[PDB]
Amino acid sequence: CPLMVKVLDAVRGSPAINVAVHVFRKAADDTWEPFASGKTSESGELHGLTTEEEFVEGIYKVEIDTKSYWKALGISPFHEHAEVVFTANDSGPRRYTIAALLSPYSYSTTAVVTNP
Amino acid sequence: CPLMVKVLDAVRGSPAINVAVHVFRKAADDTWEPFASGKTSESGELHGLTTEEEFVEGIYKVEIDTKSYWKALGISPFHEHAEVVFTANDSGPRRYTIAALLSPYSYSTTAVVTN
Amino acid sequence: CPLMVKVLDAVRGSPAINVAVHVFRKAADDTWEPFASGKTSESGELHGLTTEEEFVEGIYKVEIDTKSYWKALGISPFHEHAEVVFTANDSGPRRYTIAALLSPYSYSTTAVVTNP
Amino acid sequence: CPLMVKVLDAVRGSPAINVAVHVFRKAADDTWEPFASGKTSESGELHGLTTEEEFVEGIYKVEIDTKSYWKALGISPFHEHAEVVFTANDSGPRRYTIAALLSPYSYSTTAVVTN
Ligand SMILES: O=c1cc(-c2ccc(O)cc2)oc2cc(O)cc(O)c12
Ligand SMILES: O=c1cc(-c2ccc(O)cc2)oc2cc(O)cc(O)c12
Repeated sequence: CPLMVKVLDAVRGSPAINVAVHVFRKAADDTWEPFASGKTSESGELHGLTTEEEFVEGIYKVEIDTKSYWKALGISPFHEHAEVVFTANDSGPRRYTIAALLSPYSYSTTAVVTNP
Repeated sequence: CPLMVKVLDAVRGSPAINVAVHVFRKAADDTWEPFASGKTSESGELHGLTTEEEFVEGIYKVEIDTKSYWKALGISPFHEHAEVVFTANDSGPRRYTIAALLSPYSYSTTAVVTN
Repeated sequence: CPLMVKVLDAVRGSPAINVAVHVFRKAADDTWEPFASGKTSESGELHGLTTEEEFVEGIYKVEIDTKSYWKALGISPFHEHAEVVFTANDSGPRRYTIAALLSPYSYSTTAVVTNP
Repeated sequence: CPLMVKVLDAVRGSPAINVAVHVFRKAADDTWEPFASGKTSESGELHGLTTEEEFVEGIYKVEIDTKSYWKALGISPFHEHAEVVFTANDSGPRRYTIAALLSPYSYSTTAVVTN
């Protein structure tokens, strides 16, 4: 699959499990349209969001619901969510891994982009 | 200075200078409305965005134009920008520093909330 | 395997390939003794460093040769290496993933620690 | 101030205060020898470690006692410490800030090298 999301908890040193993830694609009229969504699994990974056919060129937004994650663990975090916005498939189809590393007052995001 | 933004460059090991920063506040119709903006100085810092009277509780977005920065350096970037979204709450501490550390395919952001 | 190392390049958005990794274990006399070593593969991962039998409790050091990596890419980086030092297996055997995310003047390291 | 260390806490969103920091210089027999040390202030900063005359080219280690910090907060940490090792070179810029951002199972360190 062309798009995968992986989330890690920097406080517990574990995958961040059951984290909600919403993906949007920028429409011709410049609005964000719902593209796909899901929950991270026991391994902190979210697979199967889309397909090579559906994941065309465009600007995508991946919004990770970090706030609900921390609140379920009893922590009141700083951020409302982590939001990753990028142009995809601009030089042909690629595989994208979006990784986020979460702490209550900080997060980091990296993309690993490989060929098919 | 209730809100300061600081940007660092992980490739060159330097302040990220002349980086455009826009700040928005969530309006009651769920739309982002522009609030403040500027460009980081030679020290990679952006001071004077707002004041204590203006910076009321609310949900705020800080959008950092990382793509233009990397473009000025001739390095292909992954992200369109870095967007930091948070609720400002009064009972907590009085000053917010939003720090971001930039790489072409990665960024990290941290809030340092004091006083 | 109980210990795995994963290295990512934050400039190219790719796994960091052929990165040298040296693992040491603190001896009774407080010196660092050579424990294991290897190179990251095409996926930026290094598997097979040790075994459940050999990976006993102790203080371990994982030294990642980031400087040779950047220099081979034409970059003169800040750090000599990235060095991760931790107590392992103190409450029984665990699986450790040591991940490092590399930029020329910055790096981050995280541990994902799971049960067998 | 040729060398400054700054430490931030990613769990609390605050300067990491009272954190012990030791600095070593590689000696010709490959051994680390103590050079300077201190504890971070209320702003999470450690100033005055060395001087321009003393801080000659060499290989240096900055060891940050992150484990004691997390222990004082009652949070189980993964690392024994954070160890930042670098070559100081004169032709480059004149001032080094070693910044570290701490979480219990993760840290990041960046060098900001200016003037
Ligand atoms: O030099 C600084 C570095 C950082 C920083 C920014 C991002 C990181 O991942 C780690 C540290 O934050 C800061 C926050 C401040 O309020 C002031 C700083 O100098 C810094
Ligand atoms: O792609 C990955 C990226 C990371 C990672 C490493 C460092 C960061 O600051 C953020 C994410 O950890 C990982 C850990 C794994 O076990 C597997 C991964 O693919 C990743």
